[PDB]
Amino acid sequence: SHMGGERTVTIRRQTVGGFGLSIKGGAEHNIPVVVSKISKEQRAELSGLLFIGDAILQINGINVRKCRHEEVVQVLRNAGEEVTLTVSFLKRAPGSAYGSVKAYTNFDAERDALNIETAIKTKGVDEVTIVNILTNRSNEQRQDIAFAYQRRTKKELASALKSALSGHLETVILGLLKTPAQYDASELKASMKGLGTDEDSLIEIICSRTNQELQEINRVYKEMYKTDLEKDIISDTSGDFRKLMVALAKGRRAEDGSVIDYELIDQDARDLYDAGVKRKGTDVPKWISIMTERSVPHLQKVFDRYKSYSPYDMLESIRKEVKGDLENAFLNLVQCIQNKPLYFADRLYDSMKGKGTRDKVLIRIMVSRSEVDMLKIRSEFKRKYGKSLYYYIQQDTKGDYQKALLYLCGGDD
Amino acid sequence: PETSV
Ligand SMILES: [Ca+2]
Ligand SMILES: [Ca+2]
Ligand SMILES: [Ca+2]
Ligand SMILES: [Ca+2]
Repeated sequence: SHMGGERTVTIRRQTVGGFGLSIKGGAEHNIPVVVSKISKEQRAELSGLLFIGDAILQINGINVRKCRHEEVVQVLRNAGEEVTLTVSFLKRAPGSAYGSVKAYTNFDAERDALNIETAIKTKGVDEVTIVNILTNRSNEQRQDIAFAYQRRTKKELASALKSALSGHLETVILGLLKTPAQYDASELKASMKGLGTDEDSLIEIICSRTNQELQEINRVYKEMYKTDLEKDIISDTSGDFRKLMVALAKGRRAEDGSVIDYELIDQDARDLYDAGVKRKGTDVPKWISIMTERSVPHLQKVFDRYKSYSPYDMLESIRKEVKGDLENAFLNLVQCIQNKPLYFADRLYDSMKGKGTRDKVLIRIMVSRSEVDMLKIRSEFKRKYGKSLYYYIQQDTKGDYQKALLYLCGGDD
Repeated sequence: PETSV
């Protein structure tokens, strides 16, 4: 569920055939008319302007959104040699194949809102019903339940659930109610609000989020707090640690190119070697520029080619070269590039391995990754440590707070 | 269906 930004594109008609575009859809099927195929002649002309998936909403200023299929065809037929198209890219931004939380098929936001309202109204609060619902609904479904709750009760859902839930259970439920950008931005402000900084949390978010995720994060951070994320990062960091975080937080990393640039993979690997292990000291800006700007699939091969030049891998080299917040930052970044699910499985184990529980990290990883790569986090938590992530959550938490985390885990092993 | 131009 996602409609892109509108764009005006002018096309031309070929002598053999026509505009060179196949279309499908219409108001009969409750779907817009979308370009399905682009011919090789008009492929080079419309490179970057029109793509398969664009929904033609206006033709020469005529709104063809609520129109049928053959009605839109006849408009393109009876047009001149050129047509100006207003298009909007239809994508499928919600969803992931490796999330543990599955979409509830018999979903009804009005019924779930009423069942939660009666669960809040029950004396002592029926937290079990609230947990069994919100932990088995996708984030997009939770927003619908919040809108249905306020529609029926004239009261915000998150404010009523804060009055009904307490402890770590409240933190889990209230975290699931925020959108991914809302939740990531709220956790970022928490790492910087005050006179100190939770570098462990600031590093975890900035190093692991992708370009698309960081774009919406920077947007909602300015909307919720009236300050750009880059300013607060600058105010809370310093030195080369500030440089690495501000650069990573831009989300302007190169997209994975269609070619495997072998010459750049060897040159980048040798550059990292010459900038650290080979020389006295470290060329920190060279390490920053390479690991922040290149794509992840490129840097994965770079780090393997780096094992050809250095007797220590990138992680071991980072330990021997830099220290403190800069070292920890680079270590988290390389883990996210090499194997991001293993990065999270390692952080989950560290949050529970000792006395007590670092609940701040356990909750955030279970909330933010339940619909991204939790299935991959689980498969490697079991592989490395011998027992399931379910087993560790079972041993480290109790009560309804345990039940919610095990729901976000999604199963044993 | 699918029309082509
Ligand atoms: Ca109760
Ligand atoms: Ca501070
Ligand atoms: Ca050195
Ligand atoms: Ca523990």
